[PDB]
Amino acid sequence: ANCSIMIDEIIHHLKRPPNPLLDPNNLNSEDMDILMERNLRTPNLLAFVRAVKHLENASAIESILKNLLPCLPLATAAPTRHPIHIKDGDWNEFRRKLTFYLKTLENAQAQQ
Repeated sequence: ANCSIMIDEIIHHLKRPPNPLLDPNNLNSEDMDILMERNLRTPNLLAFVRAVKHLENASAIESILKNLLPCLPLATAAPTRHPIHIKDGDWNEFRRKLTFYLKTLENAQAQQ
């Protein structure tokens, strides 16, 4: 299989900013700690498969992330705080959240 390629490969489809708007599609400093917590990465995937349904033009991505849930490590196989929170479905929300997400995942998935 190639679960690792399914991660850095979506970063390719995660780089198309249209224009700056005033939409709520965005994460805060606390949400960043979520997508970064290796153990809290999969639960963000739960919010990535739900929001990607309302994310127009991201259905094929819902296929990747959903298949990526079991491809994540489990340092202390258990959650601690609430996971991420996407928006109505704007690529701007999944832009900062998902970019930093899939990236920190494959980064701590191997590391040397």
